[PDB]
Amino acid sequence: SGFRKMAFPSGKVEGCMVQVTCGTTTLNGLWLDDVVYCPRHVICTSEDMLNPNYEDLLIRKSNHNFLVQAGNVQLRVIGHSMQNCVLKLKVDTANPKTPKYKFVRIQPGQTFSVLACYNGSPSGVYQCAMRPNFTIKGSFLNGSCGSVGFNIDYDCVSFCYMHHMELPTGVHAGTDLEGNFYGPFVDRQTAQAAGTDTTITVNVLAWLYAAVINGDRWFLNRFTTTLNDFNLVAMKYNYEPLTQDHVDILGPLSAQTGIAVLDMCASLKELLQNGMNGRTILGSALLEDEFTPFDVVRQCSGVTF
Amino acid sequence: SGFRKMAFPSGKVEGCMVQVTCGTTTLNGLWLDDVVYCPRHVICTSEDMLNPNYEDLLIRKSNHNFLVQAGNVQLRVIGHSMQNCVLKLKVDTANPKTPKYKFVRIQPGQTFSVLACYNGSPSGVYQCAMRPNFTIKGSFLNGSCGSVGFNIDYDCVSFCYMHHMELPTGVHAGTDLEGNFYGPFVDRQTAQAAGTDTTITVNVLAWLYAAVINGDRWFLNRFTTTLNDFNLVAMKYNYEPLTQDHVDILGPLSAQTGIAVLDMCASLKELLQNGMNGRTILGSALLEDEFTPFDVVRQCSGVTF
Ligand SMILES: *[C@H](CC(=O)OCC)[C@H](C[C@@H]1CCNC1=O)NC(=O)[C@H](CC#C)n1cccc(NC(=O)c2cc(C)on2)c1=O
Ligand SMILES: *[C@H](CC(=O)OCC)[C@H](C[C@@H]1CCNC1=O)NC(=O)[C@H](CC#C)n1cccc(NC(=O)c2cc(C)on2)c1=O
Repeated sequence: SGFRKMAFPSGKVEGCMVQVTCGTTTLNGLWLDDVVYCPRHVICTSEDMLNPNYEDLLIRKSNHNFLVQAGNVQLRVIGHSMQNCVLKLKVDTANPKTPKYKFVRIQPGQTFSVLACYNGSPSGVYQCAMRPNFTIKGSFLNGSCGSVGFNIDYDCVSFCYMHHMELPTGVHAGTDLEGNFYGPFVDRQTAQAAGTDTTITVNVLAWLYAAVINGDRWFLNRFTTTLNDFNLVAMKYNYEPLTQDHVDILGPLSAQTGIAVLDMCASLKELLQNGMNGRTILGSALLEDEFTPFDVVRQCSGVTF
Repeated sequence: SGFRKMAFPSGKVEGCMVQVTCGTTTLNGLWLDDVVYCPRHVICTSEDMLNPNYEDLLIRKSNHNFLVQAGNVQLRVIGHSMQNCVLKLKVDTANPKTPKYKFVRIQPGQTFSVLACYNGSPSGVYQCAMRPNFTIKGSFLNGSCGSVGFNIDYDCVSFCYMHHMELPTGVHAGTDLEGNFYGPFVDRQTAQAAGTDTTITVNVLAWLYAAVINGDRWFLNRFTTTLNDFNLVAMKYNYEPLTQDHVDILGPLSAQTGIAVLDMCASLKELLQNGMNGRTILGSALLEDEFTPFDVVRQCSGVTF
């Protein structure tokens, strides 16, 4: 038992990480079949970053301007293309270590594992949520760009995130693997505000279920409440509204602990209005919102890859 | 920038995980060269667990009593041996995916990555400290045993932990890969005491350095203190004593932030005696002790594998 912030095994993704160089600029690429995916700002100097014309900069580039290294091996680029904010470099060799993969666009509150990379070499793996405002609280130094976020489904890697930049407060912004930013962000060095972030309510309830499952029960109360009553309180504390969809998603956990979703909502209400008053839940002194209901079941029932 | 609990890339360890079955009992094995390492309690029924004689139970077993699956493939056991609390099954095949590895025994406060496994299949990867009392706060269900903890050194996997059991309060106990328990624990189903745990002081100071590096500086003071002065306060809060060795280890971070170790010790003193007054440090509401000074530099300077 016990509850940890757990990332998926990075193996399948490690064998897709390559180094992409264009003049000065070197960052990380994702090699799937005979295609290498990287942020398009690989073609920029740090001067260009104030206001780049990516169309113009790319027109000036040819295949041999793009160096791709997969460990010690060099990959012959035989074509290049720009899809939104990612670059697609066609290469002579299909990746022998290509896993079964999809590209998916995750929704706010959904979580994924980041494999942080520098020079196409895996550095470390951690777990993230897409925040309500479409930022992520990641760990990224310079060179990290092209590092990707993913979920695993037995054998199938679903790629949801490629990292492009840091914002004010050093939160992070990036794209799906089709190169569309999450949120209103642009791959340009300007003033960009993320705007107010909210707590992922369905995730906090999942986490309280994880607590109860692990013997952390001090916060359970006699009260129940209406979905309506609860939301009126949640709005006040910058919690995202709880929907019938969220209640239906929390059902199996409801059923495994024998605590009605609206019973737990009543518990959460107390904690928001009264505070945790010095005490802890699964050793955290604040309410944790980066475990989905699927994360809690995966971990608490132990699904394997 | 930003600071996360980061595990090492699990790839090299995923290709060493196999499934070991002995009658009823199925748990995880580590396949390195032509040897599979697992907890010796694989040979126990839940009756034997109250008070096993492992010598006698093993005498009763032959090679064909041991089923080893590496994915879909079956491995012929051609010898079996007991080293303390691990079982060494000799097999016909050397592991083609064996990485460069050492076996090391870590010290209290040292951290490592756990690859949690069920039926020899990687489930998830997270970061742990060996607590002062030689427990770990992991996440382990039934079937998890034989899951291992490791650090990576560029290309070399150092294995330090194999998981054997849960204790009271659902903390976890295990062995090095030579089969010697960390702490006073035995592989037997009895009531076992971990005894008092202490906060890993050198790790909390490393973490405060990580904070300052990431713009979290509200807790800085002008004060300094003696090692002796500081320890007289630390003892009171069940913090491990800070040694000159700890001060010397914190030097590079000292140098990167330009804050003398004993200046930061004076900051920590304030936080213990005054509390955090409801504010946060790297988004934590308590003081974090599971980042080593090496962890903080790895992440904050971005070292690669
Ligand atoms: C990409 C790193 C890389 O490999 O690309 C160049 C080799 C980085 C990732 C950053 C670096 C620090 N932490 C991260 O998460 N992204 C950028 O550097 C982007 C590139 C683009 C497009 N970029 C460029 C220029 C400026 C900024 N950021 C800011 O202007 C800014 C403002 C505030 C406040 O904080 N940052 C940027 O992200
Ligand atoms: C090994 C799992 C495995 O793969 O082996 C079975 C095929 C488990 C790991 C445990 C299960 C729950 N969480 C874990 O970390 N280890 C055991 O089950 C060990 C076996 C040995 C040796 N074991 C056996 C019997 C009892 C206990 N538990 C306790 O002593 C205990 C007391 C209190 C309170 O909490 N736990 C045990 O770990």
